[PDB]
Amino acid sequence: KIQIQRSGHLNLYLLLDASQSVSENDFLIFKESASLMVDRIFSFEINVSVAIITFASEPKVLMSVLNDNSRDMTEVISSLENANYKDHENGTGTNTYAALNSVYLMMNNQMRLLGMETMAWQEIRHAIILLTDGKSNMGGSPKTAVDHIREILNINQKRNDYLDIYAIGVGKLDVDWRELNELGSKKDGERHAFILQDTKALHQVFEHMLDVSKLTDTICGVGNMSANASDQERTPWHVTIKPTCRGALISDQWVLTAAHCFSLWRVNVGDPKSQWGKEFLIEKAVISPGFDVFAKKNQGILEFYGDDIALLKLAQKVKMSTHARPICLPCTMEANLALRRPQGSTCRDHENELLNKQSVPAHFVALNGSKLNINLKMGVEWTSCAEVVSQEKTMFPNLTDVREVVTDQFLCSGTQEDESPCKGESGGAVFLERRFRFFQVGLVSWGLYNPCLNSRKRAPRSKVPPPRDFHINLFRMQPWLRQHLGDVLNFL
Ligand SMILES: *[C@@H]1O[C@H](CO)[C@@H](O[C@@H]2O[C@H](CO)[C@@H](O)[C@H](O)[C@H]2NC(C)=O)[C@H](O[C@@H]2O[C@H](CO)[C@@H](O)[C@H](O)[C@H]2NC(C)=O)[C@H]1NC(C)=O
Ligand SMILES: *[C@@H]1O[C@H](CO)[C@@H](O[C@@H]2O[C@H](CO)[C@@H](O[C@@H]3O[C@H](CO)[C@@H](O)[C@H](O)[C@H]3NC(C)=O)[C@H](O)[C@H]2NC(C)=O)[C@H](O)[C@H]1NC(C)=O
Ligand SMILES: *[C@@H]1O[C@H](CO)[C@@H](O)[C@H](O)[C@H]1NC(C)=O
Ligand SMILES: *[C@@H]1O[C@H](CO)[C@@H](O)[C@H](O)[C@H]1NC(C)=O
Repeated sequence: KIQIQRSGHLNLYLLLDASQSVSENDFLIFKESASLMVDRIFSFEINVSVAIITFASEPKVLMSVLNDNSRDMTEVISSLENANYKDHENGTGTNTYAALNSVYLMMNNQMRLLGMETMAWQEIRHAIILLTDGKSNMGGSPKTAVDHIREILNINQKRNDYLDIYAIGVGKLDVDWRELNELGSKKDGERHAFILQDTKALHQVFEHMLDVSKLTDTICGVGNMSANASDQERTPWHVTIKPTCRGALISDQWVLTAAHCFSLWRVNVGDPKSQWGKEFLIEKAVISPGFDVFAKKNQGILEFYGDDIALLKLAQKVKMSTHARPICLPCTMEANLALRRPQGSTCRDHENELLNKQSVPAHFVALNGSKLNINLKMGVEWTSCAEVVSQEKTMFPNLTDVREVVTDQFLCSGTQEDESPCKGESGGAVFLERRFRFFQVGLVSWGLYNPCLNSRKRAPRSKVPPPRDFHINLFRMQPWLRQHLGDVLNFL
């Protein structure tokens, strides 16, 4: 596997077959796949260098781990996007040996400049990925280059982890499966050779080529994008609150949730040992003191969710893992770096960054742990989304203005095909995904139809009022968030 961890350095070598057996179209699906792996590899904030080599009769180095810019993702993506298939128009053979001996020489060059004795050289782990139909036809057996590489890297039983070779045939084209399989590493328990139909199938496979198990620092908003990973792996900030409500780990001790959900309190966090999770006690609970559901009741608004926000300090720290991680909060320095945004960004800038469109795809997690889909409505579409509460005359018998219930404190979704949260889904993250990282923009507070009242009913199209969903917007809650968390999290 390609290991995602804080110790050491990762050199990733991306080898793109531009031989005569591949069209400029095959070649573009290689570039598209390599691009994705780069963006995914740069999502974890680890020390990584990317080499980019296209190859046919001979190898062409577009980017080298010896160059500083190989640690810079913009330089990498651009070195990659300036790859022309036609640069190999004069030697269209498939010389796999020479492509790998190209990586061998880069490694020899690097060891030379660093010194084979230094930790600079020796802590580097190396992953080669060839994107090819695998039909070598010149240059000799690539095994000669793989063995030179195993030798310079002093790969022994104790150093198996320092080298992975992948051979991946991605797209329409006819693939030699024996060449691929003979290319990739031979490690017990894992595959290094794949035949995949598009870049979407690469996305999923790439998730399982990564080993993130020893990534246990507090990095926020990191998750599993595999359809085959568990629900918790996909959303590890997600916690269960038994006062049922949901919540989100925002740190290694603190959990964000809804006030309306509230010694006997339990919080179930993710745990890699069990789908069952792990139970924690609360040490301290901070409930916004503006929250009071019946505050407008005597005046005809029978439930009011203004300031529906609460924080839980767990009684012990969570150990971070594939199953327990904070989500990123906007307006923190950590969110800033995950978004790759300029350093002096403001909270207004994060809001613009994350919620710029009039309809923003977002998610909340189901009772069963499934990730469900919503579209957050912004600007003039926020008004129309929110308007429908005038249909709801039992809860809101005396509503003069929409804003007496749906204030500026709420996000709005639940229109058209959106899912709608259920009652026990309250307090959980309303989140989104951007550059493979996860940001909490709101928390489930209330709405007009409860689908669960595993199984969700869809409202009848004739039901009044229609489903509609209102989430406490975290960009509206910064004073209170800062007041309780200024020493817990690093606010812009
Ligand atoms: C129906 O809702 C409206 C809108 O909030 C209420 O009237 C508002 O009340 C506030 C004071 O609480 C006042 O400053 C506003 O001018 C007024 N808005 C408008 C546009 O009318 C109603 O509140 C009740 O009605 C009278 C008439 O305003 C108030 O004097 C009174 O405080 C209040 N009634 C009581 C004793 O609760 C509200 N109607 C009902 C039946 O609650
Ligand atoms: C998305 O989730 C996948 C499903 O969990 C992850 O793939 C899992 O990765 C684990 C760590 O690499 C493997 O763990 C085991 O750990 C030991 C280490 O010493 C190995 O030897 C074991 O052989 C290995 N497991 C066993 C007992 O077979 C999991 O096997 C592996 N599972 C699958 C289905 O591939 C992905 O890493 C994850 N992706 C991301 C990006 O987080
Ligand atoms: C291939 O050969 C011709 C003739 O020598 C040359 O003009 C052309 O630019 C070459 N193409 C590449 C990619 O070098
Ligand atoms: C969880 O619920 C979703 C949405 O209702 C559903 O489609 C999914 O299959 C459910 N999962 C299980 C475990 O059946």
